[PDB]
Amino acid sequence: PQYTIDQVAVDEGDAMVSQLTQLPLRPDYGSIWIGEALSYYVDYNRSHRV
Amino acid sequence: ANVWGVRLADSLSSPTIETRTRHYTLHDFYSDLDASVGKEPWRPLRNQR
Repeated sequence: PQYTIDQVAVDEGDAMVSQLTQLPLRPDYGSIWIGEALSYYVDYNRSHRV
Repeated sequence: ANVWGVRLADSLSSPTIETRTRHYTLHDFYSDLDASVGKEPWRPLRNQR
């Protein structure tokens, strides 16, 4: 989109989108996370700390 | 366990979260009256053999 210089109320926008609502339909979900695992590793060090 | 035939309860589960359902639209009426390949008002059942 490209914005003009005129403006109306956000309540007017709410009223028009309530008029034009096609919200209640089921969407396809998908997957939030693909790929592989992540290398989270630590070894024992003798002289590190205690 | 065995009520009359045995059941394996050991715990019990149930669907907790629930879809609230939508209602009719005539656009959807025409959409599912048009027997598309993706959706159509019937669904076949087949033999297991």
